[PDB]
Amino acid sequence: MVLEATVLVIDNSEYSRNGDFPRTRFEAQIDSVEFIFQAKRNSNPENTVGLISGAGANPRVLSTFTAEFGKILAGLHDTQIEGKLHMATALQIAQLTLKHRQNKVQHQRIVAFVCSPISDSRDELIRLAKTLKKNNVAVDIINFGEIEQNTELLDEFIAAVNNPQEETSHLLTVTPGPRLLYENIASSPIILEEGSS
Amino acid sequence: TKETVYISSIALLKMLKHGRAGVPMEVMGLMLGEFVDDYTVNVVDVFAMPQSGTGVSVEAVDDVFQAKMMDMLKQTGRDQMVVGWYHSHPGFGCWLSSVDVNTQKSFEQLNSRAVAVVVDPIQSVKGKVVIDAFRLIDTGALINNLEPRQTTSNTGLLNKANIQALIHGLNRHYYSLNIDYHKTAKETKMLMNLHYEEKEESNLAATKSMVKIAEQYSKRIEEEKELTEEELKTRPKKHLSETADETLENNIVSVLTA
Amino acid sequence: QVFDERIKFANQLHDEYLVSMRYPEDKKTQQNEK
Amino acid sequence: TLEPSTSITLAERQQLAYDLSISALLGDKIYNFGELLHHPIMETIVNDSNYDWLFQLLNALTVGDFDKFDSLIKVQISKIPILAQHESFLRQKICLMTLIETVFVKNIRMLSFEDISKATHLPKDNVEHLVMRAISLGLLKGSIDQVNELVTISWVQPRIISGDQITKMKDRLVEWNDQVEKLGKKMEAR
Amino acid sequence: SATSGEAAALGMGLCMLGTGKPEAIHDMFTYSQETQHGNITRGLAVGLALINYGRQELADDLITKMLASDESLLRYGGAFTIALAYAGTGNNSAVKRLLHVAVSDSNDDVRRAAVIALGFVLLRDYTTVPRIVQLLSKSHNAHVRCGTAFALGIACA
Amino acid sequence: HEKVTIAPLVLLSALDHYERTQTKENKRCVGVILGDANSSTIRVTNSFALPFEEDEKNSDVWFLDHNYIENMNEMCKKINAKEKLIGWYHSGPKLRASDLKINELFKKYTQNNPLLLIVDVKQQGVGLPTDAYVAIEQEKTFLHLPCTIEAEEAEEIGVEHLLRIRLTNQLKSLKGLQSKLKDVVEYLDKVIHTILGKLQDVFNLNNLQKALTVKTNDELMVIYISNLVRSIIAFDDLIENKIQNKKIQEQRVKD
Repeated sequence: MVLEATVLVIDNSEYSRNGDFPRTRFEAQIDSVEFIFQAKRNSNPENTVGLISGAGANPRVLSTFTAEFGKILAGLHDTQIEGKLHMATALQIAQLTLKHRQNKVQHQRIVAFVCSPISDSRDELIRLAKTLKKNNVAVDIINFGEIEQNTELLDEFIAAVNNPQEETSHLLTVTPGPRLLYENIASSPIILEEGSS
Repeated sequence: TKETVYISSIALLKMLKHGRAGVPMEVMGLMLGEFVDDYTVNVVDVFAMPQSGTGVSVEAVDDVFQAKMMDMLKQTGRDQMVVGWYHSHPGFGCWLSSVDVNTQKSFEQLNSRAVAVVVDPIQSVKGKVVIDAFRLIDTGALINNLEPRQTTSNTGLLNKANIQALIHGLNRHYYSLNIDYHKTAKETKMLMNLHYEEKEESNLAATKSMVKIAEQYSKRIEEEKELTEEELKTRPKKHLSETADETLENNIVSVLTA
Repeated sequence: QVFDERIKFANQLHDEYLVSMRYPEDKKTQQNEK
Repeated sequence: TLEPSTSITLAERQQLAYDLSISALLGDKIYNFGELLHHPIMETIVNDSNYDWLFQLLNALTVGDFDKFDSLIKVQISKIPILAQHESFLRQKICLMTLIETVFVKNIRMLSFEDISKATHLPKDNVEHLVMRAISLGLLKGSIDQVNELVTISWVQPRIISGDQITKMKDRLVEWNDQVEKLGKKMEAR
Repeated sequence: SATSGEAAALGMGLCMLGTGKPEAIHDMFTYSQETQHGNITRGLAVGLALINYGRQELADDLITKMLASDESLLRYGGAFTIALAYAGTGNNSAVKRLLHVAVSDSNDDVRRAAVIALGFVLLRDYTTVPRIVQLLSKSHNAHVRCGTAFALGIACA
Repeated sequence: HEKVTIAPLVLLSALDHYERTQTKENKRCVGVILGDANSSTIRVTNSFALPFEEDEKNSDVWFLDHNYIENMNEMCKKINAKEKLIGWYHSGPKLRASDLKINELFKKYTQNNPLLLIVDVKQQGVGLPTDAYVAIEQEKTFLHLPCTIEAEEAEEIGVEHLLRIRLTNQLKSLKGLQSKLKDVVEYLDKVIHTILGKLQDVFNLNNLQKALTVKTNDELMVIYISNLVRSIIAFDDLIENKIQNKKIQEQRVKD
């Protein structure tokens, strides 16, 4: 629709290598970033997508906002393949990342793919949701594969940041059916209701 | 008329190091800063243009590389626009050639406040930096012909030949200016760090001198013996005084070790 | 201790050398010369 | 490296502690009992079944009773010839370093033969034999004078197990801080 | 706006002549350091000298604060403050302060401001004015030789 | 060991990034340095400034933009091809716990041992506040090297334009003593290892200097002997000037 800044937060933890996708799901997110990159770059004439890995590699940044997909796809193979996922310190990295974008009129949005549930307490997400809500930061949560063995631990994070779909607080639940990876987030209201595909 | 152009202390060492590194090719770089009316030109930070073998021509300015670097400087705390550029002229004085003026005319339509600075990193090694600025015409105080540049004092025209020929008559493409530098109380002590790390280094000269302390004073006394016989055959003092002055300072430092 | 008093005699004569140096030449500038 | 990770269970620590007791008593390299107090070796094991001999090491070296060394290791161990040569090498370092800190006042670390002959209970021939061996290993820079019956010893050993001299050296630094401050103010006026 | 600001700085000084307003001293001095305009900053330094006229030792509070700053324009007006306050009958400590400012400081405009201020403190006797001027007229830094030239034109005229 | 030499262009640049950025609320300004670390004397000919934000209450949250790393590389290679990234500097003397995490960010870009530079913007110390540490294998320890100033006509000349023995050393010795006094007092409050190991070696290596005093005065009087003949020669300079001035007086009277 309009200009926006998209930040993709992947999961490098130990449960990200599971078989939710054929071969290794750790290599599946390579196509997830490519699907969002081709969808957002073709929608607007100027758009950039960032990449932040906060699981097991410490809150580092593989690639920041850029218009080239060469270094983004290459950094996913040599990164840390196993670790512990922490969503409390990972979302704070993308908050300071949005100030480095191209245009200041772009909408602030954070897209995070959560594979396994975090072991940290949910009390930190309460104060974290109120921080992103005051700055009007869109939160996109994709929870898949962790619903079978555990309940969603980010529901309390969404309840505090809860806002109508026209602003922030976008929560998604992917059905564990025999469906392709790029088709799971395609039917979800992510790239839908935009200017062009 | 004379105009005071303020330049930050950080911009001097950057423009000096850039032009001094390469001796030939007459390098170039941009600048950043603000202005106070038309009578004051402030320079805060400077920019470094990429190198080219054309010697500051119309093709040596890359608008693609210029636009990408200024976007990163705004996030580093630089809110100031481009106040002009500086051009090095090794071996010569401060003057503008036919190519430098024609290149300067290309930026008049973009920013009329641009200032072309002529820096000489070669001949500036005497302790007084030789540098001069040349500002374009943004008018607003001028229109056709008027009298800008209040606060007329300090140095004179200088330059070389053609620039000082026409000042008030044609002010458009060239006129003389002056250079001034602004400092603060904190920036003064930043360069004062030249003089317990230095305490240990001070004893290193006296450490190796303890082995030669017999041979160090022997070579000085025997040297004074030959200088003494020089004054006997006169019927000199400068060679004897300079030799003795070096021996007096060496004896006081040795006492400081005790 | 003896070597200290010897150098004091040197700096004393240097200051005494400054006592009368320019004094006899002070009247040369005020008096009109050729 | 065993404590942080890689099988931190006590199964491998019981077999390792048995080797740490043999290497500490026989090994003359690093102190004697000094390293045993740094790592929780005896704290993770029991005090009996031939693990008590580590406690007798500190009491035999500090006191020096001959009956302690004979009962410190029985025949099931001491039959190894390595201990026969190192029997006198264990008490040579502790008895020597104890006399160094005792004689030290200000500038004098010097020792005599009678002071060492009382601690080690050996004649003057064995004094220069055992001390020189520890000096050649780099533990001491000093030497021994056989003629005048004087032993000069420099400062090499870092002398671990601190806390006695921390309060003493704190006032010594104040003395250095005062002398420099007093002489520093005199150089400003004159 | 520095276009009309140059006149406002010199205008308020003539109103503060003599005793003047005590609150006007701290307001014009603090605003001068926060002003980025060149003509306004140099104008307020001259205005501060016009505030204290004939104060003599009563102006030592403003004289100390102006000479303590490292700015170039603030040290320029500090020499004129001593000239107007000590004008007519002067003090032996007023000339001593003007001599140290024109030596240690490397600013050519501040050095010439201290040597020209000597004519106002010597207005009591015009005979001894050239005695000091002849010593300062042979020095280097021709900017100083200009300020010493008017020292005979301020007093002996 | 090695040595660290930094031109005043880099020292003044790191000190001017605090006021321009307007950093407040007790934060830090991180920037990158360029030079050649391959030789025994590290020379830093260039420096830059990068945006850095880290939480004070949480040391596990840090962010650094890598675009400035790739942008300055493409910018320098088009100007100075002899400059590469040798490390980075900080805004303050006090070391934080994030020095090990920042060292992992530049280990891929730097082709040599990353150089840790420490610059004090407050300048509350004596002499040169700038410190230079080298991170080596300990996990990791920081070895400090002496920092100097580069002598060249491309830097120090501009310093002379802007600006224009033992007494200072004794004041520097007091700074090192006060650091050890506060370290012992604060250690006792936290209780009732590397410092205590090197502390006892200082006392045993100025009560010990009194043993060589008998041999110290051997070379002390030689200074006075050298000063005795030094003062005598000084008379030949002053007396000759008196004879020269005496001849000038005879020339003015006869004229």
